[PDB]
Amino acid sequence: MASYAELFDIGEDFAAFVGHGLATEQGAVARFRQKLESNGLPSALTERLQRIERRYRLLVAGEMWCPDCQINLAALDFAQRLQPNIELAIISKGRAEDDLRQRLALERIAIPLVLVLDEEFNLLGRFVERPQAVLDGGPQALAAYKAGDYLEHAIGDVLAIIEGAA
Ligand SMILES: [Mg+2]
Repeated sequence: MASYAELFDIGEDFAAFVGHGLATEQGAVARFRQKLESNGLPSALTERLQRIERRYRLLVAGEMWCPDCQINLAALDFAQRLQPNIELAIISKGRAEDDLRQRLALERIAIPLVLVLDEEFNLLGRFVERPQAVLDGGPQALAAYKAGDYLEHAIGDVLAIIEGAA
């Protein structure tokens, strides 16, 4: 069983992950990123992000062909660019199936799977596939989600995990 430190160490950074995508997938990521960058974050979110003083690691299982990865990882990368204390490293879906599924008591790996770790690699919580507001909204919210209307929420969900951990 690889440690979280070992898995984080072999994960790719976001730029390298995007760089292995098909051009169409790279374009999708660029545009979700531009949407978040032009629309900006709500001031309360910017505040929450500014309060992160300790280092946190996001161990992510994801793939560039997955729309849910394109969307939510564009958002989480934006957060790491605004707050260097947060760092993402990305491993494959297959690797999460081989080395995380049983450890996490998951039936299958739905991507992106985002494990929020502290500086000691303690597991603080998880973001799984889509933000809570999208899960809550159901089928009728998918359209707005697939269009990027819940990018800030991916960031908010991860921040709540960090904030909830005292
Ligand atoms: Mg690099």
